[PDB]
Amino acid sequence: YSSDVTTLV
Amino acid sequence: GPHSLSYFYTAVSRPDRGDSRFIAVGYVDDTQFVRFDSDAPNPRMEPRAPWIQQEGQDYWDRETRKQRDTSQTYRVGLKNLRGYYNQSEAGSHTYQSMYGCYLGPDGLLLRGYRQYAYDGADYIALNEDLRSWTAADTAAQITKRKWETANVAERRRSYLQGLCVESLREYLEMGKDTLQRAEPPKTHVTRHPSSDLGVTLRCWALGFYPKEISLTWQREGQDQSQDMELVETRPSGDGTFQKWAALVVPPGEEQSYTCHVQHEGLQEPLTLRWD
Amino acid sequence: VARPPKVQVYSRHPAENGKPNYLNCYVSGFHPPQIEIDLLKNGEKMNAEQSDLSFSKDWSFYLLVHTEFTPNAVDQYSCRVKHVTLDKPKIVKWDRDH
Repeated sequence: YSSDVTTLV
Repeated sequence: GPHSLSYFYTAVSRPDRGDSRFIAVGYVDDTQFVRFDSDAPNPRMEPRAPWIQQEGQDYWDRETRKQRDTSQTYRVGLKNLRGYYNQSEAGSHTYQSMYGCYLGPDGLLLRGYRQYAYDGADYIALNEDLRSWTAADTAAQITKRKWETANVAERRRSYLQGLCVESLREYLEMGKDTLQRAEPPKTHVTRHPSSDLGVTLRCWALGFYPKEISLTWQREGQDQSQDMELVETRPSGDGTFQKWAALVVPPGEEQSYTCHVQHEGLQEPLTLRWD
Repeated sequence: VARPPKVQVYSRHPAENGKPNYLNCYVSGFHPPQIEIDLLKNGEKMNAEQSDLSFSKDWSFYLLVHTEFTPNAVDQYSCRVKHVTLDKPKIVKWDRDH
């Protein structure tokens, strides 16, 4: 399962 | 040989088209098992190994949602990064991320990681403590401050220690017939012309899994990495791998050299030599 | 600095004339990811499958291009690669010794 945490650079 | 689950993300801006492309692949150990490509029409997370196909639509839907969000975040990110580095819109630039978990012998996280690159150079990375960031330049300190303000590291750590490890164990069960079986290399030595200085001996290792392997040449108990050509381990195309090592030797002296092959599918290293 | 591709052309199994096999062009170590990789039969492009773009720990990319083929004594095979780091297309010939 891939990470749900995705944050803009 | 601790098992791992890892994801590899690549985003590339395309100024000629005024857009960007995002590609994601997932691996268990050395076996690819999913992909996502923002350029596909109605893009979805897609299976790339047989054992993942048993996941139900809830899985593929939720993976697809996360990858669609990530694809959009990385497209917007490329514009931010172009600002940080004083770059024009004429060129293409590349933003990459990789992250994953290794499973320790007790079933706990042995090592987690999350790192990022811009135009092929380290940008920012999560430290070993999974609590802090290391930023590579002044542009990366902008991101670092934003991610500290938002407590991002704590969320990454929960993922790496929790869901990442848990899913890895599940995948390892699902594909245990292939992911948990080591295939030893089939090996042989060939001889070829080189030049005036001697003949080439080439030691082959074929069809092995997993990818890690050691090929070494020796003369009378002494290593020959000095003069040897060692190719990059390459895929066979069926999920196994190949590698060779070659060395120019004096004519008539072939039997003084032995090739030694260490692989986890072998009980002991193989020793072989030209017949 | 951009990194140029390392190119290997090889068969899945040791080649035997007249025996069905698989032809592989493995391209690795390169950056940026935009790249053109073609397998060639007697100079004509084969419609070979290309793997999903991935990369190594040092951030450099790798790709496998591959297709079925049956070697014989006549047909010549090669791999042709175009990349920003290459001022001329890089051509690597298939021989059964590598």
